Amino acid sequence: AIQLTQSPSSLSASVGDRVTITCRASQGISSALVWYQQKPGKAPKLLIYDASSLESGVPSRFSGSGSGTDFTLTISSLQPEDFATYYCQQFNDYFTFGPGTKVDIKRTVAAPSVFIFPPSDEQLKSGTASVVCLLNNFYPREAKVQWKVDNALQSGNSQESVTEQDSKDSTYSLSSTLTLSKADYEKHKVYACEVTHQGLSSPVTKSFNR
Amino acid sequence: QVQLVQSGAEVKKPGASVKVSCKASGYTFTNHYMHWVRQAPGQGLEWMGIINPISGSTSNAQKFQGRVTMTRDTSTSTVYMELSSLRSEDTAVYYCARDIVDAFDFWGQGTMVTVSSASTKGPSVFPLAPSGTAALGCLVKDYFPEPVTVSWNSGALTSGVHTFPAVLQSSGLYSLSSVVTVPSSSLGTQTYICNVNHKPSNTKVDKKVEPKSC
Repeated sequence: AIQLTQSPSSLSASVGDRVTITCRASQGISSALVWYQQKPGKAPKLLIYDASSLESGVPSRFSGSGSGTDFTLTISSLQPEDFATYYCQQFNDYFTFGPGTKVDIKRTVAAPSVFIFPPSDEQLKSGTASVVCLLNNFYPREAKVQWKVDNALQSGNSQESVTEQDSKDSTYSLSSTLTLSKADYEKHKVYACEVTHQGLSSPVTKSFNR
Repeated sequence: QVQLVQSGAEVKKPGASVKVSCKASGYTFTNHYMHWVRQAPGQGLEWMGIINPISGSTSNAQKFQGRVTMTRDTSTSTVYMELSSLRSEDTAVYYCARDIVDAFDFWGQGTMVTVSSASTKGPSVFPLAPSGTAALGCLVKDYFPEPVTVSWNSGALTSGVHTFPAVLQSSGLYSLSSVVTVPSSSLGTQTYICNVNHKPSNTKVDKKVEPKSC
């Protein structure tokens, strides 16, 4: 089965930049490669088909080239309406899609400001404990949160959510919520969230003692 | 001036079925194959199948064999996607798309299908209490279905607010947090209230968030 991969997963760009993104197929697909643009809350929009044909109505700054296993999409000079996620697709035989490349608004690296919040007494009375870690106003988007409870790595009991890039300062924020039973929460003392990001020399920990 | 107009969002229990419609206008319906593609929230795109509008002949991804039924009605230029025996993995936006033989050139607006064992439930709102600049917030937990709205101080506080997208928990209930950063020096005197509205359950919660007293 054909798999499509895309690189980079995320690209920082500025208005006026030349942008090139790549799509690779696991075996030859031979020109049958489509590029789509997608913005939040909207359906994908067609840009290029047959790996080099620009669809009518699409601005001429977009172009595509490639064949076989390797394809590129180029934006000659990026405009504000081009910040979006871009997907490639094989237009044959399971119609499979690449995983997308998001092109976002570049700014200087900004390390997250990190905050940890214990569960409230009100919530604990009902039998569940949510511990929240906030990573505020960071850039680029890539960031990692690890939860440690009494120095033990937590797996399978947290969920993350991220905002869209802020229109005023070009940052992201992220929440990570660790969910435990009340009994499990009460069995342990040290609750730590550990954050990795380009702006941090080494992981930063925020913690509390229950 | 092609338009593909899909039916509205659906909320379903595991084991149930859903039937999504896609009405095509502005072109000759029988000139183009129609496809269905889905996209789980925050994730990529997954092809489901294809239908010939002339003959009704259809093929689908093997993952959906025996569960998906695609049909067409030429009198109304509408295609349908029925997915039976729903499970959590089926929660996604479902799109119809027009085949142009080298691409999909027009797509429907999408139909959200949420599969959950939950029923209508209003949220519990808990404080994210403030521990320069301080962060505080509200955890809006265990509601169904979407959406909730969150404001701060009845709309008077907007600067520094971040309201995160909801996440569907393994329990089938949604949760989200809303946070705000404020001056630490304001914590003793300025009241911070998160106003949460969940219209499906007629639940309105105004939660004051303050430093926890020790």
